[PDB]
Amino acid sequence: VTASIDLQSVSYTDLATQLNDVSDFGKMIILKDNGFNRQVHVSMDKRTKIQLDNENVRLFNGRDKDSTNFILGDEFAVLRFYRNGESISYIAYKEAQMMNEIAEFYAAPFKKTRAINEKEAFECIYDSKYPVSVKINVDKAKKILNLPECDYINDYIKTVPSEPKTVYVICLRENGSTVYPNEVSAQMQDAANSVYAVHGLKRYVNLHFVLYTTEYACPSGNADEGLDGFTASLKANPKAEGYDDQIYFLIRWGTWDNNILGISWLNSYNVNTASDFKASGMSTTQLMYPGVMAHELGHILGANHADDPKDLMYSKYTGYLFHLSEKNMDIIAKNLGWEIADGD
Amino acid sequence: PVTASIDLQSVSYTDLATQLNDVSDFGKMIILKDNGFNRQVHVSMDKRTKIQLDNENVRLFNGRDKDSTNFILGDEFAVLRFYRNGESISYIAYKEAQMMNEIAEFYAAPFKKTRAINEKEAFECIYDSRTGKYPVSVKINVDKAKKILNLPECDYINDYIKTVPSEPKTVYVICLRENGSTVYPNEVSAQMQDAANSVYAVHGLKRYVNLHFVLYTTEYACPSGNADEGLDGFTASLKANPKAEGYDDQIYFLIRWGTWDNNILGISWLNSYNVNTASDFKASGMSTTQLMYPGVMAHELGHILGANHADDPKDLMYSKYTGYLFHLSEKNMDIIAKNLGWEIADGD
Ligand SMILES: COc1cc(=O)n(C)c2c(OC[C@@H](O)C(C)(C)O)cccc12
Ligand SMILES: COc1cc(=O)n(C)c2c(OC[C@@H](O)C(C)(C)O)cccc12
Ligand code: PRO
Ligand code: PRO
Ligand SMILES: [Cl-]
Ligand SMILES: [Cl-]
Ligand SMILES: [Cl-]
Ligand SMILES: [Zn+2]
Ligand SMILES: [Zn+2]
Repeated sequence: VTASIDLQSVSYTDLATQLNDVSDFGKMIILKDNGFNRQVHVSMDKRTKIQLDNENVRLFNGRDKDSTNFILGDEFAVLRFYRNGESISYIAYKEAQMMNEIAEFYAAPFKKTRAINEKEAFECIYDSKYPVSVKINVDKAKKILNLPECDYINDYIKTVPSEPKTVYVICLRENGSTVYPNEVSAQMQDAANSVYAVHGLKRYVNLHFVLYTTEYACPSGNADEGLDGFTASLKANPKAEGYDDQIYFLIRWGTWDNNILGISWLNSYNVNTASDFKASGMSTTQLMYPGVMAHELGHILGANHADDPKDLMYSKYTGYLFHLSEKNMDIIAKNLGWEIADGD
Repeated sequence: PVTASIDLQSVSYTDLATQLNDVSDFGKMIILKDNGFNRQVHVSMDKRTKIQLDNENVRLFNGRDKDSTNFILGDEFAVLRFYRNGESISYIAYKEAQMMNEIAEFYAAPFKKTRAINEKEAFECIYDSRTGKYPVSVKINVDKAKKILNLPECDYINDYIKTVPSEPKTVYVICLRENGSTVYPNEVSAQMQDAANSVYAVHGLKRYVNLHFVLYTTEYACPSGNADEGLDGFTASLKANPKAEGYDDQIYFLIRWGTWDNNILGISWLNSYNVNTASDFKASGMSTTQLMYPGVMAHELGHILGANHADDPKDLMYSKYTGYLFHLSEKNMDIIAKNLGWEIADGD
């Protein structure tokens, strides 16, 4: 009997038991949903490392055709897959108090209004009572909640190895900000996978995300002023001494003035010349805006805004998570040590 | 390029986690330093063994054979254990201040009655270099600690009851915290690591098996202090447990902190696990997990895999408890490896 996950009752223990059994060779897992099943071949993601306040977070992938990824920490697990182009997440926290808190947090925006189609956008999942997970379709949720259109308008400021190079992405929880591990990890996973999908870049780089708290807080709602202050705080921080050549993000749950989702120094990271904390940006981590860190990481690696409305780098926020621009893909890969003669 | 280092005069959980979390597929050089001590170790992730303790993921790390160094890393704790001049030294660091304080008090308590003059070489609370008030880790030299403490002689006398693949076979080692028992994650994981490494060191057995340890609580408690009666009841509790249905072919340990009557450290069903015939929860045993008796789970796992008591006093399978963690008996090594699918023609 093939291993399975029942999406009508999926808990943290269910996801952890299955994902912890994934060996080097991968594992078939059936996702079961109202009598319809999806067989996914799950593998450990060996390219990316993540710590959130030193808590280890592991990533898992399906095959490209499976359009499925997982996240696993000691405290939470995530299953994220697509249906009719929409992003559906199952988020399960291990501790009952935290699972109850998370369920209330995600349910609260929907309680203000009373949608007739609320369950397809948001649903508390119970064991076959307190919730064991939540199901959120962020595309459907954004249509019900009628959120202000947060975009990427002026979200940037201008200024073959045998072993991939490790590049740390040092994320710093802004002073006074509260972020949720499932949300931060999802941004990190989408950011890393947007890079590996380009020109076989896992041969050149392995991204290592870490999360700490910083004393820095943006002095205003302005993203440009905030990024200026953030990069200045890194240069003056004794804790960052010796790491001026890594990538940095100031993260928060919310957004900046003019519904700016994030901002970064354009074309500020190159594997040979990285220095002076230039490769820095800021990003929201809220669930309803997947791919913001990926978009900002794209700018740091040199990607400009793209003309295809399905591109991660489109000037408007779309929810698409991959680079489609060949010009951007070449710029990003060249900044990470790739050359055309190396192929994909 | 400055080699990474661990300062054993101030080593904390954060120190060990940041170093071990930086270990890639290719390994990492780390210098262990202390007053009058240095060791350059090439650290690698242990990809053979998986561990969850109540679903908390625990990762193992190895040095080269000549480094005599291993590490354990969980979200809540980290361990560095190395051998120096024939003695086993562990640095145990818990992330949370409350738990680190509790752990430091727990390890210090046996020494507070026997106030030895040479206490620091056996046990020491380690503090941070800039502040320290509360300990960031504890150093325990088990061999020196056993000479200071008047511990009763705990042994293995009658601790056994006589009842190449391309991908290694996964074998779960399902450990169950006995009802009413309190165990510490650094202690349980050290027993698991030593047990797994005693198997892989024999006939290149990582080609045949990858051990996956899990820890849960059981409602079972031994009805008395008798290890034989305890093991009988434990194997019976597995056969009657609905949670274990479908897993009768895995390996099981009932674990506790303490020992059984007659200072018995553990017990197991001899020659009860074979990769082709494993069934009926036969591959089961019991093991202490206390820090001062490293290798008990390894010794009991040896018996489950068919190893008999060996005559070399340096063998893991010697009938007396020694603290040695490897099989030396060629007869035992062949029995264990054959029970895991190995054949002489396969080589090492
Ligand atoms: C507020 O900034 C930081 C806060 C903080 O706590 N730390 C530790 C920082 C930091 O350390 C990462 C470092 O240990 C590596 C990359 C080796 O894993 C580097 C840069 C910044 C910080
Ligand atoms: C008290 O015994 C048990 C308690 C308990 O909670 N569980 C889950 C047990 C169990 O499951 C292991 C299982 O999830 C696998 C091997 C897939 O990882 C097997 C055998 C026993 C137990
Ligand atoms: O995953 C589990 O088993 C529990 C159920 C609710 C909260 N977490
Ligand atoms: O459903 C849709 O159209 C959007 C586009 C990308 C993510 N989902
Ligand atoms: Cl929300
Ligand atoms: Cl800071
Ligand atoms: Cl039970
Ligand atoms: Zn942009
Ligand atoms: Zn024995």
